Amino acid sequence: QVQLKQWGAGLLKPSETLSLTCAIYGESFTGSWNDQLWNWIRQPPGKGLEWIGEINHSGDIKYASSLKSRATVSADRSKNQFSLKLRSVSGADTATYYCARGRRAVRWWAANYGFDVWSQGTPVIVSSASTKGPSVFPLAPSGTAALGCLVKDYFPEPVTVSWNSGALTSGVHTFPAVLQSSGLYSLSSVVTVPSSSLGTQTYICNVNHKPSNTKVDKRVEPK
Amino acid sequence: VHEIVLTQSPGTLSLSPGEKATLSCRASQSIASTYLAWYQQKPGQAPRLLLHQGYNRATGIPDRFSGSGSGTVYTLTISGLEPDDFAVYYCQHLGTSPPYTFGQGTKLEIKRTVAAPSVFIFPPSDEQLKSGTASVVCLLNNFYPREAKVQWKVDNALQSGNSQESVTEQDSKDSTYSLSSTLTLSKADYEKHKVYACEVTHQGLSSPVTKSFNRGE
Repeated sequence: QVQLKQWGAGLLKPSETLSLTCAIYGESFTGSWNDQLWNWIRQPPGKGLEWIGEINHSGDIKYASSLKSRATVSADRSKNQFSLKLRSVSGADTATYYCARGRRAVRWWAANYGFDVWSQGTPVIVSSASTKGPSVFPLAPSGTAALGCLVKDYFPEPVTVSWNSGALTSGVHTFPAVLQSSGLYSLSSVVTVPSSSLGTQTYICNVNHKPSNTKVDKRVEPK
Repeated sequence: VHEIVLTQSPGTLSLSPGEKATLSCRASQSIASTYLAWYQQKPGQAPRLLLHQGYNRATGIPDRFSGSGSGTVYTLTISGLEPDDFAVYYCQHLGTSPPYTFGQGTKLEIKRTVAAPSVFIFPPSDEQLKSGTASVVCLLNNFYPREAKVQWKVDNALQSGNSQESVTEQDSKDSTYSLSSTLTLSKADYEKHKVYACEVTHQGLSSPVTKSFNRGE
């Protein structure tokens, strides 16, 4: 029942400091064999895993080469916690951050010699933006047609997009949002529809952004 | 080069449930099997340890997962592929001392027949134009494989650095992907041109498909 609970702020403005703490449950900091390895792992959006740093049982600390000048991994023995501090954060640091547990490869010839316990992680987003409701713009259709809605300039995630109050689900594609260079998110949701029903059927997207308490209904008509 | 680099192949493995999956991990130099581990990650959750020390299953890992290899090449093998196994797989180098490193990953996805995208282009709405920005959206709908190229053309000028894409996860019913590209322009610059085209290249298309519109018409 060894578990890791991670907490920390994920919405950071540029040049601020990332501060994350990982709490250990079910195990001691050193372990019974003095073999525990406490690591921090990073995963940028859509990319692979990147190891950040490690503080081991005896207190030795090693960082990744690309982050050694800006990272500070520490640990509080009396509270069974270890932390990660990343200062001067930019857009390249946007990622989901994890803490994991490893075991040292000494006496390898005799449980798990990898990162067997992971925390649920923390999504860290680096943007200069504040809480802003989105603007919903129609994607009007010009025998299969396609129409949609453009949910633009909002922060932070997430948003809920529905069509006809959930009545229309077949053929709907709500794409993952992208973070624009302005620090605001932009999302589009589309749906494929037979062309013959463009004159009879009516389509209205329901956008909800609860961080800003914004609920917008925008119907999409032909041009 | 001096450092250790794990290169996984293939970048994308397309199989059906019940088939045998062979994933490879190549190290830039010889590695002891003790310092190689395999991981599985499903979209939206933390990675899970599959194998450690090259060949040993972690606690609770089913029998179909197994490892093999030595030296510079190691293999993760899944005998009877289950629907729960379609995810992203990474190999890791965890030696007697840091630094550790991961491979770039291998996506194990559902295999299906090749289907071409249905392309749609959307001009910016008049509502958005009254704000000072113009977003032109291009839609690529239900295609396979995921490899697709979208080229924006404004008055036959190939655009670059002013668009953004995003792709849905593999659909649960038809196993296809969808893509959406947004071309962002200021309202002023948008009124200076006429032809806005979305040129799509895909394996299912014998030649590139172009979806365009003329501003004002």
